[PDB]
Amino acid sequence: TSAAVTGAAPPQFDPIAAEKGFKPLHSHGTLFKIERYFAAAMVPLIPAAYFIHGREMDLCLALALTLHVHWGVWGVVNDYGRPFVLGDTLAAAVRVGAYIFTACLLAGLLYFNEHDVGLTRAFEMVWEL
Amino acid sequence: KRIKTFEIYRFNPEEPGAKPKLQKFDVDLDKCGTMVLDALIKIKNEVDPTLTFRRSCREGICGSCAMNIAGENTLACICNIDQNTSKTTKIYPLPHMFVIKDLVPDMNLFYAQYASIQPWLQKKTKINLGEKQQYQSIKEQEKLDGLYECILCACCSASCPSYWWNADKYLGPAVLMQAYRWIIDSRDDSAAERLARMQDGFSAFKCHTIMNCTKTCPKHLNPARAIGEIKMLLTKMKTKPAPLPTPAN
Amino acid sequence: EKTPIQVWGWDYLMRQRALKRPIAPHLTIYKPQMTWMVSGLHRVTGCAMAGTLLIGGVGFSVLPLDFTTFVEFIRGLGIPWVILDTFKFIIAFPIAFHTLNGIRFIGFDMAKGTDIPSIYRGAYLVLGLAALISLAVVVYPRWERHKKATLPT
Amino acid sequence: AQYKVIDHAYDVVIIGAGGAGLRAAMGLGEAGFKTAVVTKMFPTRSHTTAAQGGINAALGSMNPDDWKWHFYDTAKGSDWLGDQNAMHYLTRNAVEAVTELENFGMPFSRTPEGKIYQRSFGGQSNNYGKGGVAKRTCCVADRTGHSMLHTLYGNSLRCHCTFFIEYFALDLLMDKGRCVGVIALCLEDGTIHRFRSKRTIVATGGYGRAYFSCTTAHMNTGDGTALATRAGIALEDLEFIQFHPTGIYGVGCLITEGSRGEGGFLVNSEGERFMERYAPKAKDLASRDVVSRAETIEIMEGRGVGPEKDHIYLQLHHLPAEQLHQRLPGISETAKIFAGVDVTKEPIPVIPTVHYNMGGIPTNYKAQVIKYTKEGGDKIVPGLYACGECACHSVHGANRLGANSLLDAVVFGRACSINIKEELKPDEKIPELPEGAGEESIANLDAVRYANGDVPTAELRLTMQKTMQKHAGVFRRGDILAEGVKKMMDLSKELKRLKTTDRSLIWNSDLTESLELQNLMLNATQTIVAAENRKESRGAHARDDFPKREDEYDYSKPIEGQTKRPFEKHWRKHTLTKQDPRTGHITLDYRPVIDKTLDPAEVDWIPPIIRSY
Ligand SMILES: *Cc1cc2c(cc1C)nc1c(=O)[nH]c(=O)nc-1n2C[C@H](O)[C@H](O)[C@H](O)COP(=O)(O)OP(=O)(O)OC[C@H]1O[C@@H](n2cnc3c(N)ncnc32)[C@H](O)[C@@H]1O
Ligand code: HEM
Ligand SMILES: COc1[nH]c(=O)c(C(=O)[C@@H](C)C[C@H](C)[C@@H](Cl)CCl)c(O)c1OC
Ligand code: SF4
Ligand code: F3S
Ligand code: FES
Repeated sequence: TSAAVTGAAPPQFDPIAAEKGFKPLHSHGTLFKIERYFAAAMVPLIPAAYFIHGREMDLCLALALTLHVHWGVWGVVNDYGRPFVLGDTLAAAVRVGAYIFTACLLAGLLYFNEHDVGLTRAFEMVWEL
Repeated sequence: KRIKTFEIYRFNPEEPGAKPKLQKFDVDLDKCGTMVLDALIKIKNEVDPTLTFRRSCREGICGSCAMNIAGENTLACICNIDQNTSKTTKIYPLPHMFVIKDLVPDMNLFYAQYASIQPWLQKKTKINLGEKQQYQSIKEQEKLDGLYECILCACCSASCPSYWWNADKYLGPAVLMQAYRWIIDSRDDSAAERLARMQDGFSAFKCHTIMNCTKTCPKHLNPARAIGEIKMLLTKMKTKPAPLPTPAN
Repeated sequence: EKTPIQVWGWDYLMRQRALKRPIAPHLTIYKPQMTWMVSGLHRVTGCAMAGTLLIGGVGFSVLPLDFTTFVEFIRGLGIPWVILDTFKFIIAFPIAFHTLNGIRFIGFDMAKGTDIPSIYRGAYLVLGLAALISLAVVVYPRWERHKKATLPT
Repeated sequence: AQYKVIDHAYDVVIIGAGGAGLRAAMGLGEAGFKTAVVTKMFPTRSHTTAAQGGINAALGSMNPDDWKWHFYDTAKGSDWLGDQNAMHYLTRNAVEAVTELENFGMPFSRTPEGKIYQRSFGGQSNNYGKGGVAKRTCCVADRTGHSMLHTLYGNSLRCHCTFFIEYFALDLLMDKGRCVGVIALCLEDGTIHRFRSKRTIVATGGYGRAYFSCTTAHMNTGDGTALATRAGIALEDLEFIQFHPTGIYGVGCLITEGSRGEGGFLVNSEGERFMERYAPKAKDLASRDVVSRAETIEIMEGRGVGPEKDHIYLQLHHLPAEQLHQRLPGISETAKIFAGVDVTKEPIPVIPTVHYNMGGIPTNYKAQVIKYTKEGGDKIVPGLYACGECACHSVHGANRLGANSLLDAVVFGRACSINIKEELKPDEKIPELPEGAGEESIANLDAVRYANGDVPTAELRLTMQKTMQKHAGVFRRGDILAEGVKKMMDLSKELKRLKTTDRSLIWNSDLTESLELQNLMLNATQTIVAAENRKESRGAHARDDFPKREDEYDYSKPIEGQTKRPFEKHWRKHTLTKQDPRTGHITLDYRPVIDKTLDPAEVDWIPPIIRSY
């Protein structure tokens, strides 16, 4: 039989009509322009670290490393933490955990330079066995 | 007689819960043409007609044969078979695509994503559709070089692991590069808003700059170069309008 | 807040799943290359460093066992220098590399140096300049720790 | 077996996403219609994308032209089998049509003063055939047809033409001489779709794949000309199968005729520009029907080149590499990739290859399909148009002119959407379908799908293509052809001994290619029988036993008091092959070539002369 249901037009996108109601401008641009410029200003920082040492470097190594890495592991976590394969709630939960990563690393570093040897006297020590 | 041995993704969707098996074919390089596609039509006609895939042009121009030959995304049609018969060349459909069948990936996403970028000419005041040629000096239109040729084969895209992972939200190399082609068309006034469409953190900026896409393009274009230039538009530097239709025009 | 297309994008992914259709083999089957693997290494280093900075950072706070005990509870079964001078190399390289490749990636972000020759140069002149510095930073002060082992005058 | 059917109802349904295909869609959508567009491949994959040399228009960005000189060379190229009304549309409009592309967005290559760059091409000249050689060909450098298809495609998205990609047009929806829609196999899920629509338009391109060797794509099996043969329509001029001069010796993929309009030329065994002898003034820029015959003789007479003395060289290596970049970029490569040739240091292996099909479904100047008994003229078939390669307004007649074809899709594709924004009144609602509407369409699909038999879908084609190539070649004789048509026709039986294997629906490439063969046989046959009967020599078609061009007079002796030859005994007339697809036999008839212009007041009917380039 050619005796069966009337069908529907196939799922297709419609660039114009789907344009009408949805016009926000939330440009991630400006934020991105900085965190490159930041890793671009992290450059002279890292060879100065081979050279200048002590508790004053230590601080702002760990202070600047934090900021790069917070963004970094956000970047990472937004990739692999696909809402498709993870489902919505468990994907907020890797996204929350990514500030819990950031915040922690710091407590851990801050502490390290305060009640252990600091990073610059660590990287001395290991380089001596 | 040297017998080259192929290994090709098979999926049968009609069969009840079927798993994707990798199939083994030998083919006589003596009674078969130079490219891989040649060998694929050989094995369909001669061995096994169920071996299903997409093909046209046959001259490197449509992009319907895009698939994954010996690890890389490239055009089966202009792909030389590995002349070394002791190796064993093996073929897969564009990575992280939903396979309808055998070698035929559900392209529809990739296609819709195209449609997004509004891939026609647009101007700030209406113009008479059948009237005069908008001026574009030779130097302006050299900017579209590297850009219009894209056959939309989706090799790049299906090679960019960004796209594999977040295809929903990341436009992905092929598709972006085209959008750029519309923002530096010295004749297109939508530069402004056409950039506004891909401002957010995923659709555009999800290029973690891997470069896989330019390496795999069979048409030897360069999608990264564009993406780059787009990042520059989303942040610092500008599109620059054309010198006016110098009169007698 | 999804843009018109990505809404649609999501819906597609829903269909494509409901259809029980499988996913075309990717990293399993995609050939090793100097593009992605550079990046991937840039990934691994990036994380693995910050990885350390957590299990290290916090690691030592929330433990007894301070870092100066840890240097001795290793030098206490001191293994021949070469072994050790490789852990030096491993520890240095990740920084050596991720920084090199870093400046690099930014270039790519700025459209600059995005052609396949000047790309592959990139990959080498970085992967090179790293492995070189990393050894020259582990091996050079293992030098003035031997030139001092026997003082000629 | 058991199948699943769907219904839609559209204003206009277009079976093709070609250049013709999409220009219709997009004028028709922007005019405001419920447009469905149905294509067995994704629209950037359509053959139009292969187009290389470009598109004809008198824009004079190089040197003052008149749209009329283009009309001229077009009638010339037509070998007076070409309806001049049709060509009048083609040429006046071309000036605008092309310009419209630039306004759409086609990255036309540029003059220093930013006008569309124009190359020379094969078969065109200024001054009503009495100037120099023309620069009237428009081109995105080298791969023009691609840029136009992607442009025409881009714009197809703005006009809401809900696209039906990867569905296979099976047959027309026929109810007493009027077309109500199509019926399609959906590839992606083996379901069947019934398109109730007020009109239908068939833009399926040519049938080059009916040959062993063609420049065309694997998909050019001309399913359109089947769909309409199978809906009882009679086809015309099938026998006019342009062989392109410059197809790559081995694999058979077009090197542009553009290569010649930039200064490349043909070279024999002893390497002398052997057209400086076959066509003194036009030379290597003669019409293709005459250059490809010119080539073929040099072969049979041993002046060939290669290890075999059976193809010739196309030499480009003299031209400055700085012009081979910008003017011929895309074939510097498609030569390097397939024939090992660095086009700046050696010549290119080229043999004539089946290329374009003037032939198609009969249409009036408005692109509407026609039935025609000797008696009551040519009666319109309502609800049905067709355009492009696949159509036969014969804007081409016996020989296609270079670069006319993309124009002939853009132009008439556009002349569907203009001529339908005409006589479709916002009342006449969506036609209802007959009971059992193409149940016989699907019954064929089934027959084919489970086709047990003993001859593979594969093999059968192979032997058809091989005969078809031997028997319907450049030069045809009554002995070759007559046995051909006998072989061929024993084959159109073997379809009842046909053999599939892929039993399934969802993407069944084995089964579509068997459908594609089924069609291509109805194509193959009607072609060669027309060509066997044509006792003349005009255009692409050329007989070794009827070497004179046979017209209603003789246009060497200045006509003055000649009695007109009678319509039966001369061949300046169209060929309507009419086949019932069941039995599979053909019976001919002949429409008269339409000689008058669209508006005699604007320009004059250009009357038959000596076909000499
Ligand atoms: C073959 C060729 C032609 C060509 C050329 C180079 C090559 C290799 N270069 C040209 C040039 O430089 N200048 C020019 O004027 N013409 C040139 N040509 C000729 C020209 O490209 C073509 O003859 C013409 O453009 C064809 O376009 P058209 O729109 O008429 O048709 P198409 O693009 O070939 O594609 C046909 C469409 O129809 C659909 N189709 C076909 N059958 C079916 C069925 N079974 N079911 C559903 N859809 C069907 C196809 O999907 C396609 O979209
Ligand atoms: C001058 C020094 C550095 C520069 C210029 C730099 C540069 C970059 C750049 C451009 C990215 C791009 C983000 C992306 O591809 O998504 C990145 C990623 C990242 N970086 Fe750095 N980096 C530097 C040092 C470091 C260090 C020392 C660490 C470890 C503490 C680190 C941790 C990360 C992490 C976790 C990412 C996430 C993205 C990925 O792995 O691909 N970075 N870096
Ligand atoms: C952009 O950075 C990236 N770079 C890559 O090499 C990449 C990949 O190709 C992955 C196979 C490598 C990735 C880091 C691993 Cl460890 C996931 Cl199991 C990848 O998925 C990726 O994220 C999109
Ligand atoms: S960028 Fe290259 S590989 Fe990708 S769709 Fe375009 S032509 Fe294909
Ligand atoms: S591979 Fe993807 S990461 Fe950017 S460089 Fe190409 S789009
Ligand atoms: S089929 Fe056209 S690209 Fe291979």
